[PDB]
Amino acid sequence: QVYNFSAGPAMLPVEVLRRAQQELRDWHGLGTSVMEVSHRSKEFMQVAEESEKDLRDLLNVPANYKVLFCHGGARAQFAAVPLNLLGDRNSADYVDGGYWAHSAIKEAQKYCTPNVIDVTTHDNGLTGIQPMKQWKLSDNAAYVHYCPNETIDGIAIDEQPDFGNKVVVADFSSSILSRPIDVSRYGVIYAGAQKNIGPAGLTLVIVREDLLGKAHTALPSILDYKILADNDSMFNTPPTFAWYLSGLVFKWLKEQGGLGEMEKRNQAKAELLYGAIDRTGFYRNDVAITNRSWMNVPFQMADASLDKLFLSEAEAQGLQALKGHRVAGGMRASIYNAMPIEGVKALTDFMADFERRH
Amino acid sequence: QVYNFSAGPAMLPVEVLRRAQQELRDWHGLGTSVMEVSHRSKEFMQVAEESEKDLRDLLNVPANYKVLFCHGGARAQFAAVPLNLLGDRNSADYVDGGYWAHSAIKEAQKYCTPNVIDVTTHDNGLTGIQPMKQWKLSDNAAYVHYCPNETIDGIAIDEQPDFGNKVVVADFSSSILSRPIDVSRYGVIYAGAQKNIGPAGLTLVIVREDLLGKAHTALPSILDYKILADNDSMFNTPPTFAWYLSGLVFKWLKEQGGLGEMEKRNQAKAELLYGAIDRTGFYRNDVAITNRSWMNVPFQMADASLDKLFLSEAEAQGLQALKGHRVAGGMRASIYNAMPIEGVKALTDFMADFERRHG
Ligand SMILES: *Cc1c(COP(=O)(O)O)cnc(C)c1O
Repeated sequence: QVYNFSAGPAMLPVEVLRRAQQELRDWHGLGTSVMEVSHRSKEFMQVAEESEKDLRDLLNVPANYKVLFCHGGARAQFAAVPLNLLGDRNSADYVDGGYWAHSAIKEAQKYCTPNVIDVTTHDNGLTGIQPMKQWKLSDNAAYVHYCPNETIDGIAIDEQPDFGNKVVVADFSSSILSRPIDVSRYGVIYAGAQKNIGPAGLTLVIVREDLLGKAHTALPSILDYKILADNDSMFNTPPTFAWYLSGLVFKWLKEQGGLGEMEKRNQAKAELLYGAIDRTGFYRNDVAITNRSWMNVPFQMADASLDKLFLSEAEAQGLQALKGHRVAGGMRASIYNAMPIEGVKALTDFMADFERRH
Repeated sequence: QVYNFSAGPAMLPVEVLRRAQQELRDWHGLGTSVMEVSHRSKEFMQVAEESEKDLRDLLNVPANYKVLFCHGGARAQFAAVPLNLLGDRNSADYVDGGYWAHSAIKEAQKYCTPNVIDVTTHDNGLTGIQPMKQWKLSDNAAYVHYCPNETIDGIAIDEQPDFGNKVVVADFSSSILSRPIDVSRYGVIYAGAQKNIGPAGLTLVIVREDLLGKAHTALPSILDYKILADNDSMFNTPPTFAWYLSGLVFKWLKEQGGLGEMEKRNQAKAELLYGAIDRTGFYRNDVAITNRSWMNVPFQMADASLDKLFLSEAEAQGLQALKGHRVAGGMRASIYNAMPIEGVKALTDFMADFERRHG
């Protein structure tokens, strides 16, 4: 039995993949794949509408937000955000609490002079994040940009933002759909599809409508929020298979009880794994408890000379893609929505009996 | 049997789809889909390298061109072309002979003041194109941009360019890999994958290496050819499944005998279908002989009030997605690489039966 702990692209719900396999060649009796049909067919149109509706229901998006499906991954959004949003102004506030937040800053430097606010705390060797209340924001920022779940670091910011009428932008790539969020606190939420949804080549953007209409002329059109909104995300040919699949994944999410039920399953999973790490000195995670990601769980061995053996023996027991980042070394288990608790139990059994042996 | 004449997204080769179906859930024995793994895995990196290599061999790409796999579709290249290539030049030459070449112009207006050369001819009701010899090009232009196959109009420019040290950019979306081309005559070739590869969500860009490094600062990194090239199209997460499938397409092309065999097959398929249109007054095509696309074949009926019955009866026989464009009405058959001659035959047999009835 195989479990795939890959950080992105990532496991898809087993049931979504089964259904997709089933209809790969004959979709809805048409004798063609979903992949070979026009995005303007009645049939694809339905997928496009059902999936927007299903997403609004799951996350409870208000009517004043546009729901866009975009080419280009989240790194496109690192450019598309400043281009759409800078408006008449000359910078925005960028909250820097890890790699991906840093990445966005580095692209922002093409379009502005980003005000880099470092938010990382280091109390007792543990790494955490400053409370929002003390973040040193500008009066003049076009917006405030932050990453609520840092996929490499295993650091989440769980608190909802309650800033002014400041425009908040959040890269939710690696934790979107993991629990409910209060969409109304946000200007833009974006997420590359390939992590906590699963399929690569699609990016989700959710945009408050009043923010449209101020995009810079240099912004290529396929990344213009207004243009996408005016064309129901079909200004050009969309990544249709990816969109159909994300639609399957929204269906599956509703079958499971929605994001209230995802929150419970995901807390249960994280507590299991973090528990297995914390019971013993043999493994270590050095993120502050309050800021621990449920989605991405990095960890190291007291004795790092065992990493390779740990990874090879895990893989032989079917536990795949657990290699950590170069900097930390050690391990990272990403345990997204698709990952059932039995997946995580298999990993922690394995961790236990690896410590027994060595 | 179903045959699917959709213009884009389009039919994939049947054998590619039977293979993908069989490994959808357990690829390579790993117990997982190719959709579910790192783009930085040895397994996916092997896919990436092989695909690039099979492409180079199929088209005979020379050593000094980069092969890039990109997000965004060809509409993204309408911006990515000017931003990558303008340098300190104010304008670029835009050859205009139809819809898709027109669309490139409007996007380029964001970045430059394009020089719009109207290249269409009109003789007898027959639409055609000026030979490249007489194209009124410009000396100060950053490059020349044209579309050798206009998907909606059914108009192709077969002539390979022979301009001097001018940089030629071409939108080969609807005919890349239909036949051999002399890649050395171009600066940039690009193509959305959804047609004559077939899989949507990936775009091909072939760029002469010396053209890299003049990118404007405003260009989003994911669209910067030099960045793509420096990172082998894995600057960000690629459309893994799409790229894989394209790779299957490349292998399939190789098993069929390469682009020289495609040319013969595609020739014979067009000849059959244009044969069915020409031999009777019931169907019509108003594109000059010399400019007739082999890939997209619009055509109308003498009596346009049969259109619905025709489309409807064709569908009942397994012939799908043949509706034309509304300016023209009538029909359009796209008959890309994946489509076998048998497919085109069922359409011409159908066309004959229908004319027999209602003619
Ligand atoms: C992976 C990741 C990105 C980059 O995603 P791409 O789709 O490869 O551009 C950005 N932000 C976060 C939090 C991520 O995990």
